[PDB]
Amino acid sequence: MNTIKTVIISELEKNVDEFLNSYLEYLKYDDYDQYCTMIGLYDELTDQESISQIPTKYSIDPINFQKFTRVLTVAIYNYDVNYILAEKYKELFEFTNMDPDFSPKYRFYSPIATCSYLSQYDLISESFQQDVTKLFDRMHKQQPGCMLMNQIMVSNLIKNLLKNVQ
Amino acid sequence: GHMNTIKTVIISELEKNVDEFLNSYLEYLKYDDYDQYCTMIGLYDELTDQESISQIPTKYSIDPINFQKFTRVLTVAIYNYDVNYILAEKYKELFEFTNMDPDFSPKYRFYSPIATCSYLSQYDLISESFQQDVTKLFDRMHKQQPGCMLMNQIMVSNLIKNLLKNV
Amino acid sequence: GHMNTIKTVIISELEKNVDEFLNSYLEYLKYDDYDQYCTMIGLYDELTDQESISQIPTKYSIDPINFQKFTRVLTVAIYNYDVNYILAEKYKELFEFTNMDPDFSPKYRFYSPIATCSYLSQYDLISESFQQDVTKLFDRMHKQQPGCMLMNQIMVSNLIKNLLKNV
Amino acid sequence: GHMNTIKTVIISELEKNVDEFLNSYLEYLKYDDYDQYCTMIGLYDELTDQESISQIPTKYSIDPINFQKFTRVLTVAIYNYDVNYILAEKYKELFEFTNMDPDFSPKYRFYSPIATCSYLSQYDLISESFQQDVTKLFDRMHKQQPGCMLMNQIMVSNLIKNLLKNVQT
Ligand SMILES: [Zn+2]
Repeated sequence: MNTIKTVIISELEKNVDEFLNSYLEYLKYDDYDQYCTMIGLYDELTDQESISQIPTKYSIDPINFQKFTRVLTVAIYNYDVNYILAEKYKELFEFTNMDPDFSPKYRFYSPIATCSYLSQYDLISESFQQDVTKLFDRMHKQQPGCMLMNQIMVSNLIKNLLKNVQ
Repeated sequence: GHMNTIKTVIISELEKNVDEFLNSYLEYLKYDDYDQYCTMIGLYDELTDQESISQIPTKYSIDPINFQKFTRVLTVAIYNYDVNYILAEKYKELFEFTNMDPDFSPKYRFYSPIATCSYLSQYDLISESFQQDVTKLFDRMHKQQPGCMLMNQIMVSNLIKNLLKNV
Repeated sequence: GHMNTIKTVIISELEKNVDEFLNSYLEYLKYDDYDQYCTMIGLYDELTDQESISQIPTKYSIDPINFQKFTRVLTVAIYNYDVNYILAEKYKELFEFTNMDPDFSPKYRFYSPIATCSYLSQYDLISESFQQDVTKLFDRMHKQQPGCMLMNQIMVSNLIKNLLKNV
Repeated sequence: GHMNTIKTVIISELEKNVDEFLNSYLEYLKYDDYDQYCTMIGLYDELTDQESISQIPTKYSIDPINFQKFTRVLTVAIYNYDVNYILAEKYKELFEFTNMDPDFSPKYRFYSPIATCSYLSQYDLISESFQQDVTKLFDRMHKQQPGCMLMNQIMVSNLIKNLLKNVQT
């Protein structure tokens, strides 16, 4: 609402919403309804207190809250620029035990394609970090050249805009 | 925090992409055409008043048909990177000279400069129906473009709109 | 003797394209002019000495001014397909018969024979200023040519030029 | 010089266009993918036997996925510049490695390297149907090409074919 960084964050979160909406295709019944409730709330998941209160405040099962946070971390990985989203959700990474400094060498993949591959991984696996690392690597090897250049153009343009304090 | 420097910051960023666009079309030019075009790349942000537009070709020894062709390549570049017509507003005197449509804005923008110039090299830049050719150009690029790229092209265009409105 | 084979075959191939240029110009001739030009297309490789050149009208029963018009059109075709002046040096005496510049070479060559003959149709072939008309002809086609075509024309010229190096 | 030297002169000239073709695709690569591809541009003329094809990636630290993608871009370049299959014959062991069709030949050749690489950047280089993608690639460029460009591409191919008539191989 205020600065360039806050507006960029809100715009990146709009794309995080679309990423999370793409995963909804693979959820059903009550898990679908709890996940939808989480999409409209995750920007509160910035401190350990709020992280522990909202699953019970909004009646979300601990397993569904666990699975949502892991899909949210992959979304953050896909849309982050200069770790501004990883820093904002600093305490979310401490809750889900995932690397806050990981960043794939290419970002802004298709949310439909990314969730299509993510749908066949065990979200709460102890090896989920390396599963995410292999997921972006596979999409990198698969991606045509024109798409990758578009992806680095998006990241570079946002990086240049963030350098503008004056 | 607000003011108008966000619009200035965005314009400088969009003009960096205009630079790469203009450099990409250099691949289709040799000899004097290449030399004159390179001179215009360093001068195009001065094409904001009718006096400069008049003096540039004779002052820098630019063939008038090469000046006309450059302003048309530059216009296609503006079409490809403009958001909320801020570039068209800044270069409103350029549109007054070229007589190109200042309200034209393609369905999707921020196409690859190499891909766009490859299509643009197929057209007669001094055609009297060049405006219709530009419309065909952006339509052809949209009908071939995968949805994954069009996604990000909308994303950047919406991000810049958000930055401009909400400072 | 492979380098002389390369130069001989390349000269023969360029003349094949001169033939197709001359065949395209037949569409602008009617009735008797058609017949004599068809003949001259088959014998222009004999126009290498002033003796032969002067004997052509009497030997082949060709109108003297239809021959001189043919030599002018042939000169334009040589300009359009020459590389390293191998055609200009072979037909050097023809350039002395027509008094056309054997050192002239346009910035780009290998234009369309259909497009070239269409513009050439507007010129008087035996005008004394036909050399300046030819300069306008190639300069006009350069100005109207899309960038992708010009890059294909220079690609063709560079490849043949590189094959001829060290001859 | 013997007539068969004409073949060597032509191959040397066609590989110059292969170099420009390979340098054009560099626009669609960044970081270490760009670096490994650059190293391969200066080594592809050694990919004429299976033992060299096997050892070049290890000796120069090229990742198998990048080596495979390089050989597929090299194959499209060979398709775009070959005449009388002289390049496909010289690099027949490359076609053995890539499993690409050594007998494929587009309707026209000598398309612009910038335009072709722009089309090529839209495709998955390691797709199982890449051969079908290549066929469609050249067919798309054919149907969009203006006739005067095509006729110059015919003229160059015909000139090289006539030169090769003097070669008994
Ligand atoms: Zn020899």
